[PDB]
Amino acid sequence: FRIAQDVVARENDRRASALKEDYEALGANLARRGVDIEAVTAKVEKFFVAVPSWGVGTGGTRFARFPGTGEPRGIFDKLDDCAVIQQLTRATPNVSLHIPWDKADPKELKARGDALGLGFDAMNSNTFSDAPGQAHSYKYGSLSHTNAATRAQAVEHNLECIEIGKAIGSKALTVWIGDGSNFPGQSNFTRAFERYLSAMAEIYKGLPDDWKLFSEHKMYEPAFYSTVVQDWGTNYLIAQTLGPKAQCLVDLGHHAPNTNIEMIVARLIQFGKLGGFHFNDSKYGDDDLDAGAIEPYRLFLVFNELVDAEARGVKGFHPAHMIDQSHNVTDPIESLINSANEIRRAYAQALLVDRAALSGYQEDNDALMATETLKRAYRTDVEPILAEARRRTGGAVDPVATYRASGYRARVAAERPASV
Amino acid sequence: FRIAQDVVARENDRRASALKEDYEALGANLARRGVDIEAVTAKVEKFFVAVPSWGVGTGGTRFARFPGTGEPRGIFDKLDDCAVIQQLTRATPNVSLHIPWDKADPKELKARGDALGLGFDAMNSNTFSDAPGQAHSYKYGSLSHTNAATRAQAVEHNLECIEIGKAIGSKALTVWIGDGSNFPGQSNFTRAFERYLSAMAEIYKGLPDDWKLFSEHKMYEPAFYSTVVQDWGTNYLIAQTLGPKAQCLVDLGHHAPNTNIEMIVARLIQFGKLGGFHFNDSKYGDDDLDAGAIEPYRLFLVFNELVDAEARGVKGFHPAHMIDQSHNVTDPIESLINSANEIRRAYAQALLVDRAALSGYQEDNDALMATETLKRAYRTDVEPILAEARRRTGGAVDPVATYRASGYRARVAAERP
Amino acid sequence: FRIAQDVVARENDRRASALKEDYEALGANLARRGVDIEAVTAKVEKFFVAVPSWGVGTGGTRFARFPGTGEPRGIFDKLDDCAVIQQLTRATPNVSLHIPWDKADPKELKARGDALGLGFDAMNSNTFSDAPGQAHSYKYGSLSHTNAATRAQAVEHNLECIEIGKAIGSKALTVWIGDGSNFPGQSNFTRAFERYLSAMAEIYKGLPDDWKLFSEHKMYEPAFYSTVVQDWGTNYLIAQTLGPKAQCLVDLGHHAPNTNIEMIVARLIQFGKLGGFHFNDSKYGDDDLDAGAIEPYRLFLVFNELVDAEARGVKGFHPAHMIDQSHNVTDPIESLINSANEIRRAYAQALLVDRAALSGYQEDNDALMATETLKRAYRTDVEPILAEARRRTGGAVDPVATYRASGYRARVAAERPA
Amino acid sequence: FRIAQDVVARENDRRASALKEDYEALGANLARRGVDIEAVTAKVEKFFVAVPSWGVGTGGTRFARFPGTGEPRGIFDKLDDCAVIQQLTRATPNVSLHIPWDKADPKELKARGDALGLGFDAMNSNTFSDAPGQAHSYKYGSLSHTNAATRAQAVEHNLECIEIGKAIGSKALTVWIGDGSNFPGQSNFTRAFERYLSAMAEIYKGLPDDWKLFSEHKMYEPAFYSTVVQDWGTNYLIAQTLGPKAQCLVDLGHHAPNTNIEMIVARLIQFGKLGGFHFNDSKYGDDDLDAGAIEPYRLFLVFNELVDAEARGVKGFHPAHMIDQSHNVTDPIESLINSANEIRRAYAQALLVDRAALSGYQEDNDALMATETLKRAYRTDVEPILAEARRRTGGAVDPVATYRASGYRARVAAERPASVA
Ligand SMILES: [Co+2]
Ligand SMILES: [Co+2]
Ligand SMILES: [Co+2]
Ligand SMILES: [Co+2]
Ligand SMILES: [Co+2]
Ligand SMILES: [Co+2]
Ligand SMILES: [Co+2]
Ligand SMILES: [Co+2]
Repeated sequence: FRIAQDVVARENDRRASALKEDYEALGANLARRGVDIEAVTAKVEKFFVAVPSWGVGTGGTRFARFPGTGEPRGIFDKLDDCAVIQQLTRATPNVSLHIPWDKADPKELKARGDALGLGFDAMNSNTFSDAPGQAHSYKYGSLSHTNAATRAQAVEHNLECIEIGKAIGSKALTVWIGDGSNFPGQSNFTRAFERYLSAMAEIYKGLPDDWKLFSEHKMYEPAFYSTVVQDWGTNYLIAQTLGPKAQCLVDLGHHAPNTNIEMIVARLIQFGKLGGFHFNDSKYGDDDLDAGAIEPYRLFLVFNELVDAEARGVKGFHPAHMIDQSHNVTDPIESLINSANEIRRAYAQALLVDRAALSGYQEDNDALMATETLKRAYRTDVEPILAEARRRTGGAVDPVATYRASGYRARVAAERPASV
Repeated sequence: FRIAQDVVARENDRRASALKEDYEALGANLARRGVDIEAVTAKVEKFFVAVPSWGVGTGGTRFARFPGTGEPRGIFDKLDDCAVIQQLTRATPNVSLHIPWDKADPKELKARGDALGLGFDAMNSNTFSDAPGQAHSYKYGSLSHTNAATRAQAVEHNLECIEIGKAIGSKALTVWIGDGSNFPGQSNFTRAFERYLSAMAEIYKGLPDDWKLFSEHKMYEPAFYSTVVQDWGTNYLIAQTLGPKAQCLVDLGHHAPNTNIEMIVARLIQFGKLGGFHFNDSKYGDDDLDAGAIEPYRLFLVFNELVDAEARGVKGFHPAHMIDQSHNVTDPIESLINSANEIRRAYAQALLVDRAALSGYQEDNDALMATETLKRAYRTDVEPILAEARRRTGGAVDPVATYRASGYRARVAAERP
Repeated sequence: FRIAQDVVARENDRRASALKEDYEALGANLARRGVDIEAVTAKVEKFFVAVPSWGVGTGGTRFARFPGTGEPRGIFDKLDDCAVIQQLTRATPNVSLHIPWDKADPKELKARGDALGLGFDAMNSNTFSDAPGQAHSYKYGSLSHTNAATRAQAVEHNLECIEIGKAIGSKALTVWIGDGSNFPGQSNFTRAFERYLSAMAEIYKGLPDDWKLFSEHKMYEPAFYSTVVQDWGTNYLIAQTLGPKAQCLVDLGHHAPNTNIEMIVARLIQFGKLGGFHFNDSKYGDDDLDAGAIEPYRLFLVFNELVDAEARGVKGFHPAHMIDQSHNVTDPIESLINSANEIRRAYAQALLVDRAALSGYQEDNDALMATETLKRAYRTDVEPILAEARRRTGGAVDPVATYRASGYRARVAAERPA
Repeated sequence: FRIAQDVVARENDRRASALKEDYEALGANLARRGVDIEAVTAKVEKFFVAVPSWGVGTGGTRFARFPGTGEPRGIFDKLDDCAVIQQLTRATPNVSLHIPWDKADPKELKARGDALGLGFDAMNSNTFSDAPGQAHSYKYGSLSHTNAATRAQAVEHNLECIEIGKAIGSKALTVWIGDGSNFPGQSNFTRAFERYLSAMAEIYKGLPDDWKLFSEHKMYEPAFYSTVVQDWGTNYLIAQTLGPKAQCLVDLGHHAPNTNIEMIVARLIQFGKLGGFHFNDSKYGDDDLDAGAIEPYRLFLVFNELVDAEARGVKGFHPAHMIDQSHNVTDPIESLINSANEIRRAYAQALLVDRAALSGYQEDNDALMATETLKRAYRTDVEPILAEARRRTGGAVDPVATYRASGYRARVAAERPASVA
């Protein structure tokens, strides 16, 4: 146990009385509304989101990186930190690895995961940066590079990711690349996309029968003029071209200003190409901030579309959700904990929406009551539900407060030497 | 009473039991947080926001307008409908008039106002459209038009708005114009602004000493290349140049994409030039949608700055808040009702912020706990306080439900073409 | 001759000398560049773009409309005005009609266009506004409205547009609706889209073998929260679903801030769904400003994709281009004239691009020389070519000057109601 | 000379003929327009823009940095590369230094500059990153940090930049900081700004009589929720508050999407607070791309405002312009060369605007002709002027071509060790 059980128990006991009061009060309010609080809690305690191994370390910008104390040394230190997030929130049982950053003997990775009670989610390839001893640079691209040798090298790396994933229990490969141009004319849009499609087709060949290949669109950065996989439209063309095993990943902060993101989610679902959603928040661009910290209502609206899919009876809809954030000014462990909480928060709220009433207001074009129907769900403070779900599953009523009480950061700070 | 008191009473009793349960539960939860729910309710029942006379009728776009039934025929019908908003929400006791749309015997206006239990907020001039018999067109601008005669006409119009305002009890004049250009080179940025400043100086000269002159910035529309009063920066220069009685109005949907609007509010407050906030919500441009319907957190963050100004003890801070929305696909009255409700919702939540805790987390640079401190307030469902505040002041526990149960829309539908 | 031939001739001879100088100098410069100026001029004079019948009237905003003098009373006055643009620029041979605004006797329309030297392009349906006596309001939608009867009414209207078009020579129907929602929850995104697809399928069935059905995306307005056909992504799904005769229209001002519009053009072409491009310019949203008045380089880059498509030999690629603008502060005829010119300006510069050189820098990943290769074409002032092309084809060397010299505005102003 | 004179001479001669043809053709067309080409060229050859010392090294993003060959290490390597840009374009005689990156003995800096034919422009402080051994971290801010000792350290560092600048001929300190917040509530907007203003007042006290203090606004990055000096409105408030010696810097890519930047430029000039403009181009955010590579017309429109002010010499108008870009996928030297060219290009075209005619169309509200008046100047291919200006001043007719013909990049690559072969 990364966090002492007695600490968790002690902090839970200290907040038990208030939780009892808030939960029962909420339960009665929900009951008056025709909702069984126990049914919501039961689903909430089963909602999981993958944590990125690269998120437990402090992030930075091109201007600077301000590391905190006890930064994880390698993938093993990262898994140990991810274990804390899962133990306290019980909402992140799976970790998403990034190759070559997390490269290590698959058997050891698996053994560490099992010992910590962590599983492994989608593998993530890396052809947006150069590794040492690399025959060809990705400066001008990878899978869509003009040079065939460079594209084949990118393909082999991705195939390697699949091999590592197969050995640790992963069932998917996420592909996000920086491929694009910074100047008009630098790239022939169409030829670059044709090259990308051919490369991906190669990667697709290496997928096991029960694996998925996820392509992730991004409007810009690292490319500042054009990006090959720039939006969901190109993303759809990709998945539809590759085949049944290919789907699209929607990363919240990867869209143009004012984009109606929840609509994109609904569209991809309608055409069965929503592989998953990558959570984070933003105000300006791909800020990679804590989910829900900037626009909590938008996060709720995305979940409303995810829950409606279930309500409409969409078949075989098992999206792979993951958090993809960069924590530049907070303890990474604490930010991921509260971000996972916000994600469960919005999910619980989407579960509260009176779909019956909603359908009636949509049918009658009663816009005001339709929006108020969503608001009645969203305005509901579901924290007691999230808290109780944690208590029941061995987690903490107040994750961050328990984390701080355990003095975990100080402990790892003393165990881990800062880089020189 | 636009709405029968017996209907109000009925629709309140029907929900009183549930409200009592919710209010008490919240009272206990707030007590555990060291907050007296009674103190919050007392503040909420006193929070008012002006309603735009022109928002009570159905709005439309350049593509089309789809009026509903019982549309107001003029200012008097508009006041009648505004009276419904005030009676049920008790959060909009003052109406903001727009001239010449609402031109009418000032004495008559005041009469109906008093009768309906309404007052008049800031006056709104209109030099972004031409009126009947108007000598010069405002097609190429008004207060900053290249033609002197046009500018003088614009100035005179604003002065007339002041005269009408003084007669009905208004204490401020709001000036928003579309002045700008649609092509590069069309206007000379600096000269157009110089002309605007001089005209506003004339208007300012005709201001009573207990009056204020509000200028309102907008990034674009109707001008699609440049706008004289395009942002708060230009707006500040305007207020600073004109004088102590001149301040800046901040309309939520009037800023560039991703603008940090709450920061703009803070800046203006710090330099004492925040005349008021024009509430509404948006996703794309100046959508003029129901407040909080798109980004309720942003609305709360704006109120966080408003409430912090008080906690910081800022003096003389008494901003003139007003709703400025267009209701294209809903009953204007219901939208205004829920919007005014949302504005009080954000205010109440802001009142819940533990300032001491927040202050400590900011000084120590504990970003996570600092943001969590705001969320603890924001995540609180203050609806019970809003409903109770209304109930205690003669309003409806559920305004829209009561509005619909009264059949008011059907009634005016019969009385109007 | 809507504009006296003596004026045109006079205004041309008055500038003919300077033009020969500029044209001969440019011809020399291009020659030093291995470019035959005559080849460029021959292509330019053949480039056309449809003009919107509703474009010759003064537009406005939700705040106000300031009409000028001599405002057209209807389609016939509009056609008389469109004839002016075509006579002087020789770049707008066809006019795009909008129903019910231009509803009239097909024979009348055709006879007039033939007499004015104008043809008829894509038809435009209108279910984003209510007409007198209309049985069902489009307030909450049309082709995607929740009410079956309302959708049927919208479908019937579109089919009626096809009938009108068949009688006047049109070969395409363009569908742009305001369908969407202003509030979260008001609409169920998927169900609305399904309804839309089903209605469009009914319209598709009524298409002649040689007709095309164009769907046009728009991020927002009149809908301020969500729009059924919000972007090219949804638009592609529509075109692919409907069939071979269904394609996508890209209107420049209809995208999110900072969107790379030229890429959307390349993507739709790659998959054979680029029905056409609707020209205009913008800085904030769907401003509908004169083409190239805000970002002429972007206009150029859009044409770079169009020209590259031809150069690569893309099969069956014949976009249905049209101008879609709102003129709120200028004489509508003059803006359309210069907009059409701005379009040909960008087209001509795109033609000057050394494709082999660009291709080489692209393969070598020489980003600097690649962008410079485009700039060498873009920086070139091709005004002489545009001017010469107009002169040789019966147009005006300086269109707007000739237009103002003819005193046409004052004329129609005296013949039309205030 | 970084580049051999014989190479410059040879490459100029190779293009001399075509240039004469185009220049004469343009001078003729301009003559017919009532414009004397010589009057333009004369001003163009005198238009300079400072080059950032950090601009000659390959840039990167948070995801990666892909260095090219012969990367300059240290300020001396950088000045050597900046010297190339000046020799070939003659538009970048001064270099802007960044402390602590370019920290070195002033006497040696001055000497190396004089030797290369380079002068020194505005000094640039750095409190948006941490230096080794630094007492206080700038993680949560610098000049506006809640910790007093941290602000003091920030202030002392800026004062140190002023001292270095005084020793090498600089007359200004440019201050761009990352100070802001990533989460609502993290910072108290007003208090942070009050702390910032108080700290800047201290720096202001250390300014010589003939020095200027430039503050630079940026909408976001590194801060992703709020930034203390977020826009020109806040920036104006800073300058006005600080005093006559404080002005504002406008960096093209530091504004919200669709912002009308040329208007901001006009407003600052009107109120005498436009300290300078930092050139680069962008499409999505602060992309720091090559000037004019994305929106050349916007660049011209900014210069239309500058040229107008320049003609009618306005009180307080003496801009300290500088290029501030990141070259992630091109030879930094080549990009800076073509960027400086674009800057002069817009300047030249703005110089061709018929102000009398423009003023007329503006007074009559003839929007169509007003915009066309601007376009007639913008559409003019002024390359002949730019190239003739360079040729007359010891530069190269085609700068990049000459740079490539010289083999300079290959030359420095053999002199400077890369990280790997
Ligand atoms: Co992601
Ligand atoms: Co990202
Ligand atoms: Co307003
Ligand atoms: Co507005
Ligand atoms: Co449009
Ligand atoms: Co269009
Ligand atoms: Co800068
Ligand atoms: Co920057």
